[PDB]
Amino acid sequence: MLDAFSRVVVNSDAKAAYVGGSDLQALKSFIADGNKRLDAVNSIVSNASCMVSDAVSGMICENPGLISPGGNCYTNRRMAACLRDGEIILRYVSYALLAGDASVLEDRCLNGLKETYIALGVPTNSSIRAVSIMKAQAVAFITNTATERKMSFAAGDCTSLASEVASYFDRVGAAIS
Amino acid sequence: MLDAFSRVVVNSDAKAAYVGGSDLQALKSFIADGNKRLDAVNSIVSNASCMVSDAVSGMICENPGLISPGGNCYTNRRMAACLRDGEIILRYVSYALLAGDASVLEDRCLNGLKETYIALGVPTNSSIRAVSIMKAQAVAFITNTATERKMSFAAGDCTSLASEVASYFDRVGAAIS
Amino acid sequence: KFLGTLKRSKDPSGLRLGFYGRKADDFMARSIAMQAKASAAGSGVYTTQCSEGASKGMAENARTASLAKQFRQAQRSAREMSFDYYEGRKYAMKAVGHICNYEEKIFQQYNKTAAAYVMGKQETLLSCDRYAQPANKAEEYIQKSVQMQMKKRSIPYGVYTTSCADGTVKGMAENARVAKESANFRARQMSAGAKAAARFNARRVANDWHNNGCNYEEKLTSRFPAAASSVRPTTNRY
Amino acid sequence: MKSVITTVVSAADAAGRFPSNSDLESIQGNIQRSAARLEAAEKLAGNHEAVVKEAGDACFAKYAYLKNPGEAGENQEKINKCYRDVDHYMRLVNYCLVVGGTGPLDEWGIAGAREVYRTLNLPTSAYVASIAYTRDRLCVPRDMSAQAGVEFSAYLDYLINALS
Amino acid sequence: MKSVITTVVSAADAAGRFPSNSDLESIQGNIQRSAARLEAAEKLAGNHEAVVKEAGDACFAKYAYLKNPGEAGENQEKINKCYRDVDHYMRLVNYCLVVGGTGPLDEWGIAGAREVYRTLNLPTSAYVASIAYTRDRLCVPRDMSAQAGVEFSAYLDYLINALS
Amino acid sequence: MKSVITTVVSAADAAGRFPSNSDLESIQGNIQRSAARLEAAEKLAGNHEAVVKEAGDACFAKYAYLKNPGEAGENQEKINKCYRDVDHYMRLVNYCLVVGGTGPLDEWGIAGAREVYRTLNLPTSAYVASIAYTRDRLCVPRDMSAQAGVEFSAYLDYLINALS
Amino acid sequence: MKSVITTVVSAADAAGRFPSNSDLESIQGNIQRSAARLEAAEKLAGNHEAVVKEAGDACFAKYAYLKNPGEAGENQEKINKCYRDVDHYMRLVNYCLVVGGTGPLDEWGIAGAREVYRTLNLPTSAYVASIAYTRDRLCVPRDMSAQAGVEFSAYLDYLINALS
Ligand SMILES: C=CC1=C(C)[C@@H](Cc2[nH]c(/C=C3N=C(/C=C4\NC(=O)[C@H](C)[C@H]4CC)C(C)=C\3CCC(=O)O)c(CCC(=O)O)c2C)NC1=O
Ligand SMILES: C=CC1=C(C)[C@@H](Cc2[nH]c(/C=C3N=C(/C=C4\NC(=O)[C@H](C)[C@H]4CC)C(C)=C\3CCC(=O)O)c(CCC(=O)O)c2C)NC1=O
Ligand SMILES: C=CC1=C(C)[C@@H](Cc2[nH]c(/C=C3N=C(/C=C4\NC(=O)[C@H](C)[C@H]4CC)C(C)=C\3CCC(=O)O)c(CCC(=O)O)c2C)NC1=O
Ligand SMILES: C=CC1=C(C)[C@@H](Cc2[nH]c(/C=C3N=C(/C=C4\NC(=O)[C@H](C)[C@H]4CC)C(C)=C\3CCC(=O)O)c(CCC(=O)O)c2C)NC1=O
Ligand SMILES: C=CC1=C(C)[C@@H](Cc2[nH]c(/C=C3N=C(/C=C4\NC(=O)[C@H](C)[C@H]4CC)C(C)=C\3CCC(=O)O)c(CCC(=O)O)c2C)NC1=O
Ligand SMILES: C=CC1=C(C)[C@@H](Cc2[nH]c(/C=C3N=C(/C=C4\NC(=O)[C@H](C)[C@H]4CC)C(C)=C\3CCC(=O)O)c(CCC(=O)O)c2C)NC1=O
Ligand SMILES: C=CC1=C(C)[C@@H](Cc2[nH]c(/C=C3N=C(/C=C4\NC(=O)[C@H](C)[C@H]4CC)C(C)=C\3CCC(=O)O)c(CCC(=O)O)c2C)NC1=O
Ligand SMILES: C=CC1=C(C)[C@@H](Cc2[nH]c(/C=C3N=C(/C=C4\NC(=O)[C@H](C)[C@H]4CC)C(C)=C\3CCC(=O)O)c(CCC(=O)O)c2C)NC1=O
Ligand SMILES: C=CC1=C(C)[C@@H](Cc2[nH]c(/C=C3N=C(/C=C4\NC(=O)[C@H](C)[C@H]4CC)C(C)=C\3CCC(=O)O)c(CCC(=O)O)c2C)NC1=O
Ligand SMILES: C=CC1=C(C)[C@@H](Cc2[nH]c(/C=C3N=C(/C=C4\NC(=O)[C@H](C)[C@H]4CC)C(C)=C\3CCC(=O)O)c(CCC(=O)O)c2C)NC1=O
Ligand SMILES: C=CC1=C(C)[C@@H](Cc2[nH]c(/C=C3N=C(/C=C4\NC(=O)[C@H](C)[C@H]4CC)C(C)=C\3CCC(=O)O)c(CCC(=O)O)c2C)NC1=O
Ligand SMILES: C=CC1=C(C)[C@@H](Cc2[nH]c(/C=C3N=C(/C=C4\NC(=O)[C@H](C)[C@H]4CC)C(C)=C\3CCC(=O)O)c(CCC(=O)O)c2C)NC1=O
Ligand SMILES: C=CC1=C(C)[C@@H](Cc2[nH]c(/C=C3N=C(/C=C4\NC(=O)[C@H](C)[C@H]4CC)C(C)=C\3CCC(=O)O)c(CCC(=O)O)c2C)NC1=O
Ligand SMILES: CCC1=C(C)[C@@H](CC2=N/C(=C\c3[nH]c(C[C@@H]4NC(=O)C(C)=C4CC)c(C)c3CCC(=O)O)C(CCC(=O)O)=C2C)NC1=O
Repeated sequence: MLDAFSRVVVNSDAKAAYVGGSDLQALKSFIADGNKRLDAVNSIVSNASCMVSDAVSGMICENPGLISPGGNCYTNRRMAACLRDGEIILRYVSYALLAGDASVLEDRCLNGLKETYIALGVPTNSSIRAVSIMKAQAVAFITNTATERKMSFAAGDCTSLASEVASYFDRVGAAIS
Repeated sequence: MLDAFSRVVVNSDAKAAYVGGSDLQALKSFIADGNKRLDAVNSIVSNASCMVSDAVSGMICENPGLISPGGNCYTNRRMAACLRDGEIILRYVSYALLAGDASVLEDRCLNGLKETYIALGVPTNSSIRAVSIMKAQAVAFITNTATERKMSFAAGDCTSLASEVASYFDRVGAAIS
Repeated sequence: KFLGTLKRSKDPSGLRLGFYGRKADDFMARSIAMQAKASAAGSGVYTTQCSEGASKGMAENARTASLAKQFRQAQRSAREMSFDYYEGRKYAMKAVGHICNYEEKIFQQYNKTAAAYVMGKQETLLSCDRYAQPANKAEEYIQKSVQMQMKKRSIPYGVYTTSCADGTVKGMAENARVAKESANFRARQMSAGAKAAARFNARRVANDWHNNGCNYEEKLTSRFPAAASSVRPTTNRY
Repeated sequence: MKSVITTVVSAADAAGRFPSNSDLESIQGNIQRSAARLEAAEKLAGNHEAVVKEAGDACFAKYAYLKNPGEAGENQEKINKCYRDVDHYMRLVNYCLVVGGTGPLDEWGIAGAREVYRTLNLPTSAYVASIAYTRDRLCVPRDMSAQAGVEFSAYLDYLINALS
Repeated sequence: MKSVITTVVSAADAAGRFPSNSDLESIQGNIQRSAARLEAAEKLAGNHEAVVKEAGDACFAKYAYLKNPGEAGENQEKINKCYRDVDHYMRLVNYCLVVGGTGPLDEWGIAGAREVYRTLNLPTSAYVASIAYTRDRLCVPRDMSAQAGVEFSAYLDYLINALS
Repeated sequence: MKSVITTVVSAADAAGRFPSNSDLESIQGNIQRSAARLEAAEKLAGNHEAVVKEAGDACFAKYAYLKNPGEAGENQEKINKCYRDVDHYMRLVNYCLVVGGTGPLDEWGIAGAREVYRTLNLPTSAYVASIAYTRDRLCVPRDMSAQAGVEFSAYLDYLINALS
Repeated sequence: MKSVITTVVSAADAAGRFPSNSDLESIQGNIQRSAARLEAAEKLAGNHEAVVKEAGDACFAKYAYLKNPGEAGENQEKINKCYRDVDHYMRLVNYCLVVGGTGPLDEWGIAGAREVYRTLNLPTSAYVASIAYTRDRLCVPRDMSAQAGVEFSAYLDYLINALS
């Protein structure tokens, strides 16, 4: 809904002053690794199905209290609902990733959300466990640091790109809490 | 709704065979003058307001039978309705222009349209007169061949680009007829 | 059969049933709409229910935007046109609940009567999204989820399809936005008499029309009726 | 806010789809236009005030009737309010000049242009005649070349297009 | 049909806005990828049949149970119907490989994958195991480089993503 | 069409109620104003052309810039199109002056005033400055008294109100 | 509440329009009526009880079966509840007689007449036969003339119209 270009421009309306020639040089540093970001986020959609398949299986294995009756992921409809509530996180954080800007979160998903989860009795610790899985899924996937997934990209640094996505799931775990 | 890249790909599904290395070379000929097309269609949106202002004034001056009572553009609401029915043509043909492909016409405007115009008693000859104004507006505007409008672009040929847009208003005058 | 009057390729809509029945159908649908408009204004006042506009332009731009939307129904493919006739029969039988042997065989002979009936019945039975007022912050979220789900009919696999074309000038874009929250403000505006009954009207509408079962999720509707009102699962392609 | 990313990620949003290799290719054109499309910002970061004061009196030259009574720009304080009004205009042009869209225009420049010149009797003809006079001041001499100078025109022109 | 132009002009359509300098920048990335994103079409315009017959028996190697009775691929005619079924798959991959989207996939490949393998008992696991075996056959030797070879992967992978 | 009867019988219509002694009392005020509210029609049935030609050049007097190039009323044929444009305005004022509403205005005068002066660059300020100069020409000398002269003002003024 | 003003300002409300010279002319007919339409209030401000006790026993005269067992008006306390029930009716008639509508009727008289005589077995035929007998008691002798006496009829008659 808002991006990294116009992230500074609402701040530039906040002074009611002209944009410089200097303040937009941060956009150049953002802009040189744009092809790096596109070498990254394709790997974010590389095995996103395997990512979430990994995520809820790796969340349920330390906590099979949800498979107990009354546990939130006992019912297979509740399990698919858990998959549905999970896959939009993979949507929304990567919308913010290609934005270079965390704007799609707070207007599409974060508001009214933990209120529903306490209205539905959804255990929040299971969701922060699942999203913390994702935070290390993503930085492993943007690199070639996976067990069998070798998404070979043009060599060099994506720690800028890793710090970008690590600056995204934190707000996810924060707003659901 | 469909573009010049996928214009050949529905035909390539029509054989159920693989796309070649040769059949997509027409896309290269389409592709070298892409920056020409963008040096063109900005001039299509150069004075599009003056274009339609020119269009209905230059249509009403040989036929002020619409300014007669009962004439279709006598009432100022009917005149603004004529402007509204006109400006979407400038929208739709340039959607097809940047498409390089006439697909946005037949699904958004052309169907059910002359049926409304005979349902509303709209004179079709006035509309083909207005759209034939546009057909020579556009080729004059993509070149520097205007009276005061000198949209200076990078020099050379746009007769490929002129034959593109001339291959667009013809279907407009055809489908409203 | 060379040069036959009948043509193999053209475009029927289905449901044609002869020329004289087309003047029949729209007029039955017209007086059904007048019967619906005789309810919320239905004592003598014109409540903020109907709310044609809000300003200078918002009067007469809502005219041509609605006429545009009526045109977008006309220029559809025979696939979705046939499909719309097909769902219209099965939804119009789910309107009064009773199989009125005359008034069922209207709505399976007829469709814009049926469509107009479903719409006008959803307007007087204030079960709609433009009359929802979610108090809970949890309710607004799930309302949003249902809204996003609806777009899947409009956007089947990734493109917007002219079914939310919403007005076609530079101006016609911006007027729909202000006409939205003009009426969306009027959802919380009317009275305590109405709009407490809307919470029960969606409780009359969503629980039985579209979801016969799903009791664990039907208890969501009885939990959150404002989200259950904005579900809008009649396929108006909107 | 109307950047290319605001289009394409909201496209996949209202799709509900994955951010696949549909949306990836959108940004790199804006990235390559960081060599061109935002280089027309510094030329009026050198000329902030030095273009609106020579456009506004030109508007007052073609419209000398403004300084009469019964008008908008009657006395000098309305002339100052003219000179800040066009300042806001090409200010927002220089704003949209670095975003990848006309988001600052489409929220703050031309959206809501309906009654602010209708009820306040301001001629939008005078506004576009002021800002079109700013347009022919683009040339490869003393600006940079038409790789970058043309995006200024490409952003003031939509201001003409929805003002006029 | 899911090209970038099908996104952006329908965006301005359902906007009702002018085709301004919002939608203009969308096409030139696809135009620059005409050097890259559609150059992976000729490598299986040389290998039409020569990849599906070596993927399908590999699927039959990891799934030898298919040739039993009570299965789908029991006898050789169902093996031919297997060999045309995956042919349709990477056929449509080579289709979406030249459009700027997955429009041929999103109308004809993976839309309606719900009951065609559910009622017909076809394992979609076997389909993705066949077509993932086609994926590691991408290499800079004897293809062109990863400027162009990667879009093949980028189009078969969404077929995995909605098949599996 | 905005007469008092168009209000009250459509009120009972959208009520669906009987035309009871709610709607009966509405008409007799218009009936008693047939002594007053439509007697201001004959004063410009004597002065058809003799008021718009003295208002329009007064508009051209306060706005002499109109006759410049780059304007609307540049040459004399646009001056004739001015002189018929205001003729249409107080024509419709004399129309609504005999209906019991502003129905001819609300369908034909001010509805759709949005782009007809926006795209055609016509100053609605100049229109209301022309027609407000017609307003102070109401006086009990050489018209009839303020029993009937005031409804002229009461109908041109809404034309100001939605034009300006 | 169904006065002429409740119609016309809600008309401009649901219009969202300005309160122009559409709605102005509506009130003066009710104002001119104040000489006629509410002058039929004092004639039963002199005869409060003196008309319902002579109408109700007339209803009991044409319907003598009411005083049987198995009926509504069996004994004298149901006769008192009859005599207050019609009192409420022409009470509300005298109410709507001063409002410019049947608002007190349309909220309190005849709205919700569906089951209150259906489940309680009250004959609405007996109600309209009681109150129609009140109708022919209008005459220019000992009332005021038919300038004012007729609005009584014009307000009891809609009570017949939705009761019967
Ligand atoms: C509690 C139960 C439990 C599990 C179900 C598994 C699941 C699991 N995997 C990883 C860890 C990871 N998971 C992935 C994701 C994937 N790796 C791939 O090879 C596929 C492409 C893709 C889908 C499976 C990646 C890339 C890593 C980091 C490095 C790696 O292991 O590959 C993590 C830690 C989160 C992280 O570091 O990102 C967890 C919890 N482990 C567990 O402890
Ligand atoms: C729209 C589709 C699209 C793509 C798929 C990419 C494709 C792509 N990636 C890179 C280029 C790159 N990509 C990466 C990213 C990585 N390298 C690694 O070793 C890690 C595995 C990973 C971290 C995420 C790096 C480090 C470069 C080189 C850029 C540089 O070093 O400055 C380049 C070179 C141009 C440049 O970076 O300036 C291109 C064209 N770009 C696109 O426009
Ligand atoms: C009958 C009464 C009458 C008029 C009102 C004018 C209007 C007018 N102009 C043109 C002709 C044209 N009109 C335009 C449009 C424009 N040219 C510009 O310089 C502006 C940017 C833009 C808005 C005015 C263009 C580009 C041409 C062709 C070449 C030219 O004259 O510029 C045409 C012929 C149609 C055509 O060739 O396209 C007409 C009828 N001429 C008349 O005979
Ligand atoms: C929704 C998308 C859309 C279209 C596909 C076109 C087509 C179209 N035209 C009209 C309706 C019209 N279109 C015109 C226009 C003209 N009549 C003429 O004789 C001239 C040739 C021409 C002007 C130059 C007129 C005069 C009306 C009827 C308005 C009226 O008479 O009140 C309508 C009905 C309501 C509406 O305006 O939307 C539609 C759908 N216009 C649109 O808005
Ligand atoms: C997205 C924004 C965008 C633009 C505004 C243009 C800007 C632009 N135009 C041209 C380039 C050009 N543009 C034109 C077009 C014309 N020349 C004329 O003399 C006529 C006036 C007009 C006919 C319509 C021609 C002929 C070229 C040179 C290309 C060539 O000759 O092959 C080029 C050179 C690159 C190339 O063409 O290969 C560029 C960057 N491109 C963009 O990407
Ligand atoms: C030309 C025919 C035609 C119709 C009658 C209506 C359909 C219709 N029926 C009702 C009204 C009703 N409709 C029914 C339904 C039925 N009654 C029965 O006893 C049957 C079992 C079943 C089919 C006739 C009932 C019981 C009511 C009264 C209660 C209610 O309002 O629902 C209403 C609301 C208005 C009202 O309350 O009267 C409407 C619009 N539309 C049409 O086009
Ligand atoms: C007394 C009866 C009565 C009605 C039924 C409504 C009917 C109605 N709806 C709308 C206008 C609207 N009405 C709806 C309502 C709906 N759209 C749908 O697809 C659903 C079926 C339904 C509720 C979810 C919506 C969403 C709009 C705005 C966009 C549109 O016209 O579709 C308008 C235009 C004026 C406005 O409301 O802004 C009118 C008259 N008004 C009435 O006076
Ligand atoms: C509309 C957009 C949208 C969201 C913002 C999220 C949020 C969200 N979750 C649920 C609803 C839910 N979300 C979950 C998911 C979980 N519960 C847990 O304990 C785990 C942490 C996690 C799975 C890993 C469950 C189990 C339900 C309730 C389903 C049920 O119990 O039947 C709902 C109600 C209906 C719906 O599913 O839409 C919404 C809006 N999901 C969405 O669809
Ligand atoms: C906020 C309120 C709210 C609800 C009440 C439910 C209602 C609901 N569930 C589904 C979604 C579904 N609905 C069903 C239908 C049913 N499932 C069953 O267990 C029963 C057999 C039957 C009960 C009605 C199925 C099987 C699905 C999953 C597949 C599908 O999307 O159709 C859909 C279609 C849209 C979608 O989710 O994809 C709707 C409207 N969802 C909501 O968001
Ligand atoms: C954020 C973006 C932004 C803008 C686009 C402008 C828009 C704008 N202009 C004015 C206000 C004004 N603007 C003008 C300017 C002119 N009048 C004319 O007739 C000439 C055409 C032109 C001088 C050449 C004048 C004279 C006023 C004061 C008149 C008035 O509004 O009362 C005001 C209200 C303040 C006031 O009333 O004084 C606003 C919001 N301001 C902004 O903050
Ligand atoms: C346009 C795109 C397009 C496609 C994607 C395919 C999809 C497709 N496959 C089959 C049909 C089939 N597809 C297979 C293939 C297999 N079964 C398996 O269990 C294995 C996983 C795999 C072989 C390796 C078989 C064996 C049939 C015939 C079985 C059947 O459908 O009755 C059919 C119906 C025809 C038939 O019934 O024979 C269709 C439409 N065909 C198309 O035209
Ligand atoms: C039924 C009601 C009715 C009206 C209200 C008017 C409204 C109206 N005016 C004009 C048209 C016009 N109106 C004017 C008048 C003026 N321009 C100015 O700048 C001054 C303020 C003013 C003179 C004092 C002019 C000069 C034109 C022609 C300019 C143009 O529209 O191209 C037109 C289109 C005809 C044309 O283009 O020439 C219409 C419908 N006409 C009607 O039929
Ligand atoms: C504000 C407006 C207002 C009204 C219109 C009346 C309407 C009205 N009548 C009755 C109640 C009654 N009304 C009658 C009157 C009659 N029964 C008949 O069969 C005859 C036709 C008629 C006598 C001539 C009787 C006998 C009862 C009591 C019977 C009952 O309702 O149980 C009641 C309930 C009180 C009760 O049950 O006793 C009400 C609300 N009262 C009001 O307050
Ligand atoms: C088919 C696309 C279309 C419409 C819908 C209407 C929309 C509409 N209603 C109006 C104005 C309006 N609104 C109402 C009340 C309104 N009328 C009712 O029957 C009910 C139930 C109402 C509550 C909202 C009345 C009585 C009028 C005046 C007569 C009229 O125009 O209908 C006005 C203009 C303001 C004016 O007339 O002064 C418009 C544009 N017009 C269109 O072009």
